[PDB]
Amino acid sequence: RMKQLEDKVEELLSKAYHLENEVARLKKL
Amino acid sequence: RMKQLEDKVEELLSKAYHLENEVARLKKLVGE
Amino acid sequence: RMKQLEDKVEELLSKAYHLENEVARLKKLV
Repeated sequence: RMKQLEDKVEELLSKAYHLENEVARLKKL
Repeated sequence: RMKQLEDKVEELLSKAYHLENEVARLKKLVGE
Repeated sequence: RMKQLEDKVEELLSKAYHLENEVARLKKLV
């Protein structure tokens, strides 16, 4: 469970950074 | 595009909430 | 819509960073 948790948290962070830049690119439009 | 990103942020927020519940549970377990 | 979306994304990133810190603390405890 600890291994899965660390993996899911790191994936969530990378998805959050991706969405933040996608939102910034939309704000440009 | 706007609805796509609104949908994504609600999906990620839900995953974030459930991970916080899991963290809470494991913190309890390792401290008892 | 944009400002509510931005607000949610910031919320999300603050939660992901909080979870990252909590996972590191638990990993040291374990």
